[PDB]
Amino acid sequence: RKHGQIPLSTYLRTYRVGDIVDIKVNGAVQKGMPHKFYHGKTGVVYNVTKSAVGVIVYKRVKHRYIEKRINVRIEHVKPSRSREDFLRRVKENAELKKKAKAEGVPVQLKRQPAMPREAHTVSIADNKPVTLAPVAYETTI
Amino acid sequence: MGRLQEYQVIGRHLPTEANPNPALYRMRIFAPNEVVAKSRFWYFLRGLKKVKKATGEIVSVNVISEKHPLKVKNFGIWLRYDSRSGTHNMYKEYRETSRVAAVEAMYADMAARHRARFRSIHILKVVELEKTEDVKRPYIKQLVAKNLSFPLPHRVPKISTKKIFSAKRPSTFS
Amino acid sequence: VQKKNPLRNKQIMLRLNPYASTFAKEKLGEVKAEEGKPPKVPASFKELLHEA
Amino acid sequence: AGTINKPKKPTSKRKTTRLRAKISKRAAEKKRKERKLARKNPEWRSKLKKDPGIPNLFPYKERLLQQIEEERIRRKEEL
Amino acid sequence: FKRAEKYVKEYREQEREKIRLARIAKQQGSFHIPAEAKLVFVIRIKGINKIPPKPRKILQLLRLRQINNGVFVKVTKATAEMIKIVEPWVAYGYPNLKSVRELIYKRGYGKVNGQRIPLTDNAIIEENLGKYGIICIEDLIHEIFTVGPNFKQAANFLWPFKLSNPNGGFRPRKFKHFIEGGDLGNREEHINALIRAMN
RNA sequence: CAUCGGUUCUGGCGGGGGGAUAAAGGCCCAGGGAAUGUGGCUCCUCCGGGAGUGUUAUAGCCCUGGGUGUAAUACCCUCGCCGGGACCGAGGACCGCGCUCUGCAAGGAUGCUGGCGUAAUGGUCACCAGCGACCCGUCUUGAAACACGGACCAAGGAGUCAA
Repeated sequence: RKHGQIPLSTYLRTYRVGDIVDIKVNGAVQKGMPHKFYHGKTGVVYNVTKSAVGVIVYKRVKHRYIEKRINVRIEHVKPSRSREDFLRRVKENAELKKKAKAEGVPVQLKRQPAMPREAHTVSIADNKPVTLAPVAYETTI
Repeated sequence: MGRLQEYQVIGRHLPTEANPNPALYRMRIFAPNEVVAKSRFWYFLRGLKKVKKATGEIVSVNVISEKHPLKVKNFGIWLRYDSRSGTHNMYKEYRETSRVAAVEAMYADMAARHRARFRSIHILKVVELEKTEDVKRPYIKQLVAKNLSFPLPHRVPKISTKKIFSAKRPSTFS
Repeated sequence: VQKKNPLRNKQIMLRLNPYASTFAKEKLGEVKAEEGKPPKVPASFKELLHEA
Repeated sequence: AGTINKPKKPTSKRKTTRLRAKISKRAAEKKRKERKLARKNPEWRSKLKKDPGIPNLFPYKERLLQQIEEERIRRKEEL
Repeated sequence: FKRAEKYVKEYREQEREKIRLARIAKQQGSFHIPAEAKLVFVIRIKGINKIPPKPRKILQLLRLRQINNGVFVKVTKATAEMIKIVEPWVAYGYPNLKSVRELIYKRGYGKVNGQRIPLTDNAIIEENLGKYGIICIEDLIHEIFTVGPNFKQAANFLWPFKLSNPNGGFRPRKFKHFIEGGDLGNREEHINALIRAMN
């Protein structure tokens, strides 16, 4: 963040209740800051006002968590892409499942982690292997 | 370092969109088994190039058998080893019948003479001395001598350890 | 009342796997490979094998 | 020294448990102090390591120099 | 009977297919990289004393709560990281068909209502895994070996194997990596000799 | 003792597969090469042997390619078969899964035989032998040590009752 003028698209983001947003405190504007802690934290919008939003964070105290409701201005909040990977996945999976049910053939419905690679053939034509010593001979020179 | 075998290990970096055909790297590694051979391959390849096991693959592992194990040969081994001072070169030679036997004898000899373990010895080159004048160390220059005939004085006879008592004093002349 | 090893008791083996008798009779553990003259190894493979 | 005819008091090699524990603790503290002095050391350390080189007693050092020759020539021609 | 005949034929065809592909690649002047192993057999070889909480939790999630307990694990990054963390306590590798069938024949126990019931009949497997198509001991071995769609259900139905100590013993220094001269870590296809000694 | 079941130790035999379809190696074929130079020739000699010469001769060796050859063997993996030994016999009509289906090695040991019928087995006590084994409480502190109590025995002896 450079010194000077705040970019104006901060004011053009539309905020609704239930949205997942993070708190990035802008040092330029002093009004509407949260505490020092609750900076860089992500929470749920529960109340939207004319120029600020209410965010639900869960602080930890001793051996338990306490719900906290904070009123932070739109200048210090930013939309969070934490559930972007969920919304894109649910739309893609919904339309793919509809298409698969229409076609008849079932498809993979769950994301799969990194499976081991299958067998394949590597040709040595024009890619003949070079022999390496434990130390490079140019380095020994 | 055990019953050693020599392995051709060819590996490469994983193919990406930028490099569809990465270069193949081949090494000759003396290891007891294929797991140790591939581990030493990844160690030496991490020492030279930007390839590690998580970003590369082992293309081939092949046992390199000796062409003539029944022919007595002289081998020159050029190696580097780690001491408390640092890295040092040694060139040594061994009169054996195979490269793996020469390397095993080298490992035993370096352990005996300089207390260097498998972790601190790098095998840089193993060559066959095709001619007699390539022999430089006196202990094999004395073995390649013309008409090498010697006796075996003071040979203790091989007596079974379970036979505790003998009735005559053994002779050491056979 | 007693667990019996199928690898020692043949009756339990034939109870769990009816194909064990057919396997032993047809000698499916001693199947010979397919016949045919094997082509020799290319010389380039041996050159790469014995390349110093 | 008249050691054979009149030996002196023998030096015991049998270790004391207290002594071994103290020596182990002192060794651990020396390792820690050496780590601290290595982290705070201002003496210069070269990133590159000096190459030990090729021994003169190696009989095919000529031949090694040759494939180094056409290797660097082929690299320069390809580059 | 017909299913077991099909499975034996399938095993023979897969082995001959791998050998044939390797030979054809070698003859055309290339290298056939075999497929990475999809199945490992993990044996806990260290005790339950003085263990950090994260490896302890991973060893409980792998159902390795006793020394000389073995489980079948499908290879994926998610389990591979876990096995990497618990490497100082376990030895793992790639089992073969003989190892799998001998393990499930001799030390095959299923979990029925939270109870360890020996696999002395195909009927028990038929009630507890017939909804996935596994109705016999040969089909259970096939699913475990080939890592089918119901590998999770088969492996969870199988109780953790309680192996004996190896015949012939371990290496002289056991709690050390197999590459270094010990027994911990991935020994790859050398797990079969350990399974013969322990089972 | 025989026939079995469970667990386990150990020995041998018959096969199958893989790799450079092991690598070698033997017997042939076609080339090339050298010395720790064979025969021959020459020169010295104590004539016992050395020195020089050159590529097989009156020995041989190495390197390359081909045939036998899909040779054998080593190593690894695997399918079975046959012995030798130890420990154990839980349950007590049938039911079940099965198979080689008149029956069975199939949801746990029976059949035959011998000596004795009593201190023979077994048990208790005393002693010897092998191995193991610091004196109990309390207190301290994180603990030990120190410190405190203990000559022995019998009886008495310390969280009770009311609100």
